[PDB]
Amino acid sequence: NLEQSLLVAILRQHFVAWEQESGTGASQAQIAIDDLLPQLQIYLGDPGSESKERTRLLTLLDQLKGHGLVTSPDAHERIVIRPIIAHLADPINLQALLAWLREQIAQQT
Amino acid sequence: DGRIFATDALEVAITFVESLDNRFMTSTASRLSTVQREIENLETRLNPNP
Amino acid sequence: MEENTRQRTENYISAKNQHPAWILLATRRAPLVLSCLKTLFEKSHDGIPLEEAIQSLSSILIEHVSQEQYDINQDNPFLQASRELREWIKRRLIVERDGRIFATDALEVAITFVESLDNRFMTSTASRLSTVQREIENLETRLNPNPANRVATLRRRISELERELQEAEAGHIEVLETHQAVEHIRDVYNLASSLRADFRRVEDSWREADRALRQSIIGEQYHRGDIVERLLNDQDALLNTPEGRVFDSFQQQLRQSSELKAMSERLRVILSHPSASDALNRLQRHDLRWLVKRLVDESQTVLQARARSERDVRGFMKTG
Amino acid sequence: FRRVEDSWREADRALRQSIIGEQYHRGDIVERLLNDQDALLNTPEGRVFD
Repeated sequence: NLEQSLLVAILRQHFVAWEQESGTGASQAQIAIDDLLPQLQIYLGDPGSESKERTRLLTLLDQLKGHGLVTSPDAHERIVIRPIIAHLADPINLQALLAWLREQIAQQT
Repeated sequence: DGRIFATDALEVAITFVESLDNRFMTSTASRLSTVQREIENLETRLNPNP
Repeated sequence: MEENTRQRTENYISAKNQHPAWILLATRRAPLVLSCLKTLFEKSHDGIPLEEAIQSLSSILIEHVSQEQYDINQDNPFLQASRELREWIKRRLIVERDGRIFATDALEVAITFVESLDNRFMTSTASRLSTVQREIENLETRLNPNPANRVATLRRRISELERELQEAEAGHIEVLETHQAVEHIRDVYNLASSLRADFRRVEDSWREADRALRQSIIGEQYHRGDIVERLLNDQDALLNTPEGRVFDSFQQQLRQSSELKAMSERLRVILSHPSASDALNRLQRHDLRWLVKRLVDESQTVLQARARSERDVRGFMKTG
Repeated sequence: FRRVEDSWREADRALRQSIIGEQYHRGDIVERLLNDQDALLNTPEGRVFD
């Protein structure tokens, strides 16, 4: 789902950063929950209630766990981005997604 | 953080209704004296002449 | 009493249904009305001659020709202004007296709200935290009558001021940096401009007292029984405690013409500093420059109004 | 107090939108990071509050 794909893109960006800084061997491609809420605030809007946006973010992360791209939050409100993401969003698929999205925008015009 | 707050939009709105009828008078002797002291303090601080 | 909160809810309902300020802000045309009224009353010093008001309002309506969505007609702005002034006088947010129009308390409150919506001057500032510090320091010295405390406060403040003088003699003086000067000028303008706020309300209070007195006189089938209590004293019959006495005390300070003489020079000296170019826009500079004269003129008008009402009610307890 | 927060949050959103928009510029971000000052320099409110 599109809104899930947005979060997938954000997670993939963090994944490439972490992988390029650590090397591919390390297994802890982690991110803190609080770091994603500002990211989503730009796109999905601000509901003025930390609880509502946290619930939204956790629902999205759960729906992605259903796909296997992320684990559930641990005790420190941190998630591990499963490496499968690198294969889900790779250049061959990102190019197709961009092509689809540009057509959607053109239709919106 | 689990606690509600009143945004500025609500603060202004409340300040409006509460200023309709029974607001404290500002056109008072005390305020007119206060402006004297404040003007004097500002004057003593703006000019550089020792 | 906790039922005072429910009574307050009732008060809010009554204000919503009866107060001109809240009535105006709820209408669909409120933005246009408020903009026009502010543009009309912004430059003025004391009221507006009615004919002068019509021309300015017509010119403003012409400025709003492109705003045809509010029925701003091009055929005759003079007639439109004449209609609008009576429309607003009927809403008793502007009043007609002595051949000039004024802004009543409701319009003042509405404009203060609208222009405090977004770009209001900051009140949470270091300058005001120094101002309240000074004022609260001063009040205590006058609230307690103990002589030892008073002499101790005076003889410690003397030492503080003496040390500061000794430091200034050595040349350690320092002036405000640009941003502090800007902030202080803004705070002082915010303070000074608030003196003019309540003139339009003292008159309403005095008129209310006059109407109450006349209602009490007429409501007793035998006036002589109560007229004795009123005419036994030569002092003003408009004994309005809530606001009249506060305004009288404020006058008791205004008439000290020496302070006004000093202020007239000090304000223009302050406005001469280069930083005043940025802290206050042109309109605010104008208002702060003439504030000293404006307060005195407004006070004279208000005093004349009280004199008229008192004289014409004294001409009524008699012959009754 | 309730308006300084809104101003800072608005500055934050503007900064993030600018970062996203500049798809091909690293100079601005490296300039921001090397600076010792806080990234959210909302002059009209932040400095007065400080």
